Amino acid sequence: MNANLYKIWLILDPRRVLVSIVAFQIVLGLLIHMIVLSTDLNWLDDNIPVSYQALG
Amino acid sequence: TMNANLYKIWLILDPRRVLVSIVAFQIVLGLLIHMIVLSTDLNWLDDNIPVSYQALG
Amino acid sequence: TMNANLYKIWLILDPRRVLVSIVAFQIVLGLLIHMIVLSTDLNWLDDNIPVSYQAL
Amino acid sequence: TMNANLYKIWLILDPRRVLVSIVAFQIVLGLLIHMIVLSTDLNWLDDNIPVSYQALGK
Amino acid sequence: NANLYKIWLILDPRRVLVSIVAFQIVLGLLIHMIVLSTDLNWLDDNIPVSYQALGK
Amino acid sequence: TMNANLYKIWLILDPRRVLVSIVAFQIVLGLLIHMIVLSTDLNWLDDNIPVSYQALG
Amino acid sequence: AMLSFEKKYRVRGGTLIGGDLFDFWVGPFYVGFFGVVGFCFTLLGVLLIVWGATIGPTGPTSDLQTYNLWRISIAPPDLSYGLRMAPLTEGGLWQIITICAAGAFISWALREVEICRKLGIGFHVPFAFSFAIGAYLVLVFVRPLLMGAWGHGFPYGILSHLDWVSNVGYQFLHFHYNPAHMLAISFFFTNCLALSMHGSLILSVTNPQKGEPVKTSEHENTFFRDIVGYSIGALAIHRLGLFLALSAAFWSAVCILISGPFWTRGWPEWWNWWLELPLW
Amino acid sequence: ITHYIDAAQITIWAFWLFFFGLIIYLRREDKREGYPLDSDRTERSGGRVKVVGFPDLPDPKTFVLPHNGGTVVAPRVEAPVAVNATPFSPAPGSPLVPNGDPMLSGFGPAASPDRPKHCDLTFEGLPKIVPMRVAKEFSIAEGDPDPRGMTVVGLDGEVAGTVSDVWVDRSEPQIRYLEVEVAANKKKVLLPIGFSRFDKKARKVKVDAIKAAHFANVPTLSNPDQVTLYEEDKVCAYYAGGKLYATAERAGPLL
Amino acid sequence: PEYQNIFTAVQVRAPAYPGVPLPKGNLPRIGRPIFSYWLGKIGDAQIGPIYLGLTGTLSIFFGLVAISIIGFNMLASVHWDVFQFLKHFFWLGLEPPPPQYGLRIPPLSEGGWWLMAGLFLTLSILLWWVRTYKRAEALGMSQHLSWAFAAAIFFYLVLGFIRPVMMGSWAKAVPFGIFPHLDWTAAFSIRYGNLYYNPFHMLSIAFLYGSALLFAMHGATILSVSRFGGDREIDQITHRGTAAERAALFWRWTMGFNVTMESIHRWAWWCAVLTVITAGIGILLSGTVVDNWYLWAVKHGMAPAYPEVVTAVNPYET
Amino acid sequence: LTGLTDDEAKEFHAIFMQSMYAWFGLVVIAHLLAWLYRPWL
Amino acid sequence: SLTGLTDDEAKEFHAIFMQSMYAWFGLVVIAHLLAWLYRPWL
Amino acid sequence: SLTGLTDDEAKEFHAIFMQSMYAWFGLVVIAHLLAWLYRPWL
Amino acid sequence: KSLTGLTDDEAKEFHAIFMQSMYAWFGLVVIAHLLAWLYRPWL
Amino acid sequence: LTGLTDDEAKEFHAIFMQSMYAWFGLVVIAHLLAWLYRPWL
Ligand code: BCL
Ligand code: BCL
Ligand code: BCL
Ligand code: BCL
Ligand SMILES: CC[C@H]1c2cc3[nH]c4c(c3C)C(=O)[C@H](C(=O)OC)c4c3nc(cc4[nH]c(cc(n2)[C@@H]1C)c(C(C)=O)c4C)[C@@H](C)[C@@H]3CCC(=O)OC/C=C(/C)CCC[C@H](C)CCC[C@H](C)CCCC(C)C
Ligand SMILES: CC[C@H]1c2cc3[nH]c4c(c3C)C(=O)[C@H](C(=O)OC)c4c3nc(cc4[nH]c(cc(n2)[C@@H]1C)c(C(C)=O)c4C)[C@@H](C)[C@@H]3CCC(=O)OC/C=C(\C)CCC[C@H](C)CCC[C@H](C)CCCC(C)C
Ligand SMILES: CCCCCCCCCCCCCCCC(=O)OC[C@H](COP(=O)(O)OCCN)OC(=O)CCCCCCCCCCCCCCC
Ligand SMILES: COC(C)(C)C/C=C/C(C)=C/C=C/C(C)=C/C=C/C(C)=C/C=C\C=C(C)\C=C\C=C(C)\C=C\C=C(C)\C=C\CC(C)(C)OC
Ligand SMILES: [Ca+2]
Ligand SMILES: [Ca+2]
Ligand SMILES: [Ca+2]
Ligand SMILES: [Ca+2]
Repeated sequence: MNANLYKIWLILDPRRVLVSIVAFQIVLGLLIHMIVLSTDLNWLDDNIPVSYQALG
Repeated sequence: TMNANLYKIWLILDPRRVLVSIVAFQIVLGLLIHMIVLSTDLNWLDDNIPVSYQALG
Repeated sequence: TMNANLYKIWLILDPRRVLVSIVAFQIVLGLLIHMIVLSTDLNWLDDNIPVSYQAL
Repeated sequence: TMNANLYKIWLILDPRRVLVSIVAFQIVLGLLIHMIVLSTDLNWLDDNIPVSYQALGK
Repeated sequence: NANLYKIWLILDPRRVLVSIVAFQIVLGLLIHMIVLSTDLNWLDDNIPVSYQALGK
Repeated sequence: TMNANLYKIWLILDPRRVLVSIVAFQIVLGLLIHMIVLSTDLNWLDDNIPVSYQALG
Repeated sequence: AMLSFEKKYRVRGGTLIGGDLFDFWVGPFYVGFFGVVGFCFTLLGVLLIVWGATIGPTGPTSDLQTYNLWRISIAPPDLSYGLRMAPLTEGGLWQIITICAAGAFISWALREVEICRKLGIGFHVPFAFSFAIGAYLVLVFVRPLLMGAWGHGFPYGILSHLDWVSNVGYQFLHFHYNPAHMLAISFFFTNCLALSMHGSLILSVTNPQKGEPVKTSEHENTFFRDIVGYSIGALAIHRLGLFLALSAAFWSAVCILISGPFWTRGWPEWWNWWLELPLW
Repeated sequence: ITHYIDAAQITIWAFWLFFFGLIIYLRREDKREGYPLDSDRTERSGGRVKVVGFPDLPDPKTFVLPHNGGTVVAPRVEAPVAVNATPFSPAPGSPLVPNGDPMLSGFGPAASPDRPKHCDLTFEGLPKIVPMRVAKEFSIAEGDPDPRGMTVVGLDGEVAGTVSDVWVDRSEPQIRYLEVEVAANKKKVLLPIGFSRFDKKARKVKVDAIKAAHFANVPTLSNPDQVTLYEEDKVCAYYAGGKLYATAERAGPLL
Repeated sequence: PEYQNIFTAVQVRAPAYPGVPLPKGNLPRIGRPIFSYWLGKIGDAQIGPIYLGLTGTLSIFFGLVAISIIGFNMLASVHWDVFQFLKHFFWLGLEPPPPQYGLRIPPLSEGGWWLMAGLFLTLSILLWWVRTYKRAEALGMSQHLSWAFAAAIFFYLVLGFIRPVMMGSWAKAVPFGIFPHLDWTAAFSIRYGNLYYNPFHMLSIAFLYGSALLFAMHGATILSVSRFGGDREIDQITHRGTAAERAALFWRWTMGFNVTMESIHRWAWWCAVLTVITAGIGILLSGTVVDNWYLWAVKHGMAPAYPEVVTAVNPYET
Repeated sequence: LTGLTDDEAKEFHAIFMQSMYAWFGLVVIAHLLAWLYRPWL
Repeated sequence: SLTGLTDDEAKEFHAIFMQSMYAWFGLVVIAHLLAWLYRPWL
Repeated sequence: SLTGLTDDEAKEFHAIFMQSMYAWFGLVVIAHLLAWLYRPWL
Repeated sequence: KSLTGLTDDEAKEFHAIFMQSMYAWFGLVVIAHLLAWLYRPWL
Repeated sequence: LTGLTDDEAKEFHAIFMQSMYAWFGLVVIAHLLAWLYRPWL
């Protein structure tokens, strides 16, 4: 890495970047959880360890 | 072959807008390529490799 | 056959707007061409080459 | 046989707007003609020439 | 007519030129489109040969 | 039998606006009439006269 | 009672009909000749609606009579009566209520004109209200006349008139393809967008963030230039909103007026003129 | 299992509860100007009974004005102002009739409140509405006639004067008033664009609101290079009085 | 006769306004403003400048991808034939995935493009929401626009995402196309037993009609008092003038009550917003809770009854 | 009226007519080729 | 000079424009020769 | 500077920013290690 | 002087870098298409 | 022109190029792992 990468905060407002990173990451997390629930990896409706509707 | 005065591009194009446009373009491209590949035979989530987890239950 | 005063075009057309327009056009054209090729027999993603990766 | 004073057209029409218009027009026309040709028997992409690359895998 | 040249005292030469260019390009596109919609179509007529048949 | 002072019509109506209106109306009319005729029995393009050129292929 | 600034505007005159005879207020309401005339039409029409609910479609003793607010329905006559007056119990009641409604609406608009004359303001509001009246009259007068029977009007019932709309629409198979209807809807949607934008902008500059002073005309213009690169202007947004709302009513009236009188086939098939142009 | 109550029915009832709450909120906001009402019930009660209806008035909000212009509160206690008119009849709900010459009465469509005696300002803090003499960066849009020098006619077609300048909005560029040098008294008075029709080929401004001789009494500006809110209302209201007052026929009725 | 203040008869010009200065962290605006004479006849003649930071750049990129994927698929559906694309344009569409794929990412050849356009259009819209939010923040303005925009986004999300997910199938979402999305609208009412009998459909109509009613009333009211400067609503709100007094009295004398110059904009805000709130709720309840709106209305006693003048034997009974 | 002087209108007309005639010539040639290749009447 | 160019500038621009246009048209002719050889269409 | 921070203020922010981002990524790695152990996906 | 504001020398310098960068770009395009032709010839 | 001095443009370029090349190196590693796991040509 470059020794003067810290100078990025002389041209990009630190508070704006921080807020934009947090919101980007929260939406990214919702998106990926949604993607994975749409696949074979779904962990909510896999009936593992057991089916709880099938117990009643 | 590159150019020794290539650095002068930042006398032409604004460095802030260039950075912002690269970040934006690469986010969209990254999402687009993952979705395109997930829509094909290369899909790694619904391929039942290493196993099918919907079949275990 | 080319012309010796062709550099004078930058006395006519703004270098900044020309550079920006070039990269915007080339990126869009490249997206378009990959889309066309993917929609035809030349598709390299769903062609099951070298193998099909979807297991039963 | 064109006129000798035809260069005087650049006293009337803006060379900048003309060059930009020609470039814009030519690109769109190029995209249009390629699509028109692809829509016909002349199609060179889905003609399976030299070979069908999907047949290889199916 | 001998005094026809005076029309350029009435109608802007620049706008007439641009309008002529714009109209002729649109007309040219229109007529090709119209002719291609009919029996005279020279692109999809399998002449000299059908290239899709060649690939079969 | 035109009138001798009919030229005074241009003291009333703008010669420029009439000219540009005439050209515009006539072009629209010519496009419209060609389309009307092509939409009838008189159609001269899709009548296979002198020959059907699709029938050659 | 009066608004605390109102008394200095309560001037004599400006009537179209009536002069001093009916030139007075009743509480907040200005009355005048068209207030009296409109009141009679209104009270009669409403009471005939309640009477129609009281006897129902087949008499007050039948199982079809109902005071359920959703189910009350006063219906127009059979198409066989043409342009004649039906018997009261066979659709004539609907016809009298229709005449009352038109008179109530038109009297309301002329009362509005007299109020504008008192206040020395422009006549935009009664002019605009005339577009809604015009659409109502296309529905119960112009379109029925062109087809030959008052029975083409819609019934006066909260849910029963939705059944009328449905069955008139599907007479044309797929009414969504009516071209004037598409245009009118575009105006209704664009009007709603424009209204939410306008309401939002005025409230956001007069109620700014805490610690901020009231904002300026320069803020209003800057704000939408920042979002869409254009600001129409504080006068022009009211021009635009009026244009969109009146256009929505106007193209509504056109779209039902052509449905029957000027077109009888399915609405998708109208678009075959386009498909059949000798260009493609 | 079957139940009459269902979620669609539950939700629609929940909406009605919200909606009626919303209406009451809105009606309170609606009462931030003009309330409590001027009634004859408050007169006879010696002021004891304030007429406000339902819902009651909200607690006052504050508007903080830019450039240290002060604070406006709403609702607010506003002082009664005498009405320059006499009731046509003593019965309640009767209209009043302006005293004196109606044009000059400050009553009816000639009426207006007393707005503040300072100018509306640009964001940068300059007087917003000013003549082109002052805002020299303004011009007439190419394609449109310059109103300066046009002749102004009243409702009866008589010459009231000439346009001596154009008053523009520096915040949102547009003409707000024409300045008219009145033939009768050589005063320069504002004419709102809202009361002005252009006859472009004749280079005439037509004013339907008043007669040519009525221009002599258009209210005057304290400072020739700016206009206060107070003066704006006095000017516009004077023209509007003409809509009802400027001729006898304008009183009505038609029949 | 009188000036109606519909068209500006005489325009004036001044150097273009670059805009209210923004706080540190905002990027400089872009574009050289131009003037349109014909826009200046109905409103402001200035076009530009515009703000474009990271939020809007990302929004526009996602949105162009989404739009291009739609148009590409429309043209592919007429085999690249541009002339037939123009002929059939209103009929062409980008189709939701087949029901067999459920909510799984479907193949590129049969629904993957719809799913990508919906994803990328949705992100484009959500980022546009953030843009409207940030642009108000930088000017020191309150967030009324973004709240109303969120209400419209709610409805959009219900149509294409929330309801399809609740119902287990992207095939139940909306196609991208002119006439195809009208087919979808009519078919949805057919499938769910007549949307006229959905009470939130009724409310949404009341508020859509009410929005046109209120803008006709308010638009006309303000132009009728523009002769008194009533279009300048900020200073009529802080400093009530004869414009605001005459506007309120016109309505009080007409219909018995009135609002204020500020609070008419609150009535307008809520009317427009409730149009799309009730629309979202109405669709949200269709298929998930109520399967046939007409029978729901029969059950709750709302459907009118008519004398029987036509009737049909059920051949499934016979 | 346009701003052109009389002499200027002469020079523009000479070139305009010469150029328009050149364009019309190509159209005739293209049409001749089209008729030889695919006669349409 | 409506466009602002002098008479010599309009002469200089024309020369470079006409030369570039012909070179572009040259490329187009070569392209259509290859297409005719690969896939004749008439 | 463009943002207003001095040079040492950019240095201090960068050190706290990089440390926090690495700690965040460390959590992401732990979560993905747990997920791979529970439900390996390749 | 000029329409863009570049001097004559500035336009020469920009042209030199622009032509070199563009030719480097076209060279990559050629290599990409040579690879593509060897992997999947399409004519 | 952008407002940067010639020396500022030099410094930004050096950091820009070093950062972009590092990003490209991550992209390369990612595609090497993907090709070993699931070669697609
Ligand atoms: C079979 C298909 C493969 C696969 C093959 C590939 C290939 C090949 C690549 C990715 C790339 C990525 N993949 Mg993948 N990927 C798979 C499955 C996943 C899954 C999942 C749920 O299954 C997810 C969430 C990801 C996520 C990722 C992202 C980390 C990354 C896209 C970043 C981006 O767009 O930045 C856009 C933002 C910018 C460019 C801003 C630039 C500024 C700086 C330089 C970047 C800082 C941000 C941060 C440090 C980036 C983190 C990357 C590092 C690994 C830390 N992949 C599988 C198993 N994936 C790409 C990548 O690794 O990039 C290096 C890449 O080349
Ligand atoms: C069977 C049908 C043929 C085919 C028949 C033709 C014919 C015939 C022509 C083209 C032309 C083009 N074709 Mg093709 N083409 C085919 C398949 C392709 C495919 C593909 C994915 O299959 C691609 C992407 C291309 C792409 C191209 C472009 C390079 C070019 C039009 C550019 C333009 O509009 O400039 C418009 C822009 C301007 C005028 C601005 C100024 C130009 C600038 C300065 C230069 C830009 C680069 C230049 C075009 C480089 C050309 C190099 C080679 C000759 C390609 N063709 C096949 C195999 N193609 C045209 C061409 O070659 O033009 C020379 C042309 O005449
Ligand atoms: C299957 C059924 C059909 C269909 C069949 C038709 C038919 C049939 C008609 C419409 C009409 C309309 N349809 Mg359609 N329509 C369909 C689906 C749609 C959809 C949609 C999202 O799918 C929308 C947005 C629309 C939109 C529209 C509007 C363009 C128009 C209604 C507005 C109007 O007339 O205003 C005008 C406003 C009025 C007429 C109201 C008049 C008000 C009067 C003057 C005052 C009343 C005062 C009142 C009594 C006061 C009471 C006082 C209180 C008690 C105190 N339709 C489908 C596909 N549509 C109608 C139309 O255009 O009518 C002209 C019409 O007839
Ligand atoms: C029978 C079916 C025929 C056919 C019969 C015709 C006929 C007949 C004509 C054309 C004409 C044209 N055809 Mg065709 N055409 C065919 C197939 C094609 C195909 C194709 C993909 O199949 C293409 C892309 C073209 C393209 C063209 C253009 C070169 C030209 C329209 C130019 C214009 O509108 O200028 C309008 C713009 C201006 C006037 C602006 C001013 C001048 C500009 C700046 C310079 C333009 C240079 C010009 C195009 C040079 C070409 C002249 C040649 C003699 C052709 N044709 C076939 C095989 N075609 C026309 C033509 O040749 O014009 C001379 C014409 O008369
Ligand atoms: C109260 C409910 C109503 C409503 C409210 C509402 N809508 C809203 C808002 C609000 C409050 C906004 O703030 C937001 C807005 O910004 O409006 C101005 C929006 C909006 N409502 C919109 C449309 C819309 N709203 C609708 C409806 C409604 N909106 C309701 C009826 C409708 C209907 C009825 O169907 C539509 C079609 C948009 C105008 C805007 C949201 C815009 C958005 O999200 O944009 C991102 C999406 C994209 C596709 C971006 C694409 C980019 C463009 C293609 C421009 C390309 C630029 C490029 C650089 C060009 C380069 C080319 C070169 C050659 C030069
Ligand atoms: C033209 C654009 C829009 C518009 C504008 C508009 N409407 C207006 C105005 C304007 C400018 C007024 O100034 C005026 C008003 O005063 O509003 C407060 C009016 C108005 N628009 C109103 C209603 C309304 N407007 C609607 C629509 C629209 N109005 C448009 C979309 C609708 C719809 C869309 O359905 C209705 C329900 C009223 C609030 C008001 C007119 C009030 C009036 O005329 O009062 C006199 C009449 C009564 C008090 C009741 C009369 C009763 C009848 C005598 C008997 C009933 C017969 C009726 C036919 C039965 C209908 C039964 C079923 C259909 C349920
Ligand atoms: C189906 C169930 C019901 C559905 C209803 C959904 C409604 C929500 C959906 C719309 C979202 C709107 C978001 C923005 C909100 C907003 O913006 O409000 C804030 C603004 C105020 O901001 P300002 O301008 O003063 O200052 C800006 C400076 N910050 O306006 C309002 O105070 C409106 C007042 C709220 C409405 C009151 C409703 C009360 C109902 C009571 C019912 C009691 C019944 C009791 C029975 C037991
Ligand atoms: C060839 O064309 C070019 C390239 C030249 C450009 C031209 C483009 C053109 C002409 C485009 C034309 C477009 C038209 C006419 C569009 C019409 C569209 C209409 C009317 C749309 C109407 C409604 C659509 C709706 C409401 C769709 C909503 C879809 C949603 C909300 C989907 C959301 C999906 C999500 C969030 C997916 C997430 C994916 C997950 C995470 C689940 O992955 C597992
Ligand atoms: Ca896997
Ligand atoms: Ca492959
Ligand atoms: Ca091939
Ligand atoms: Ca052929």
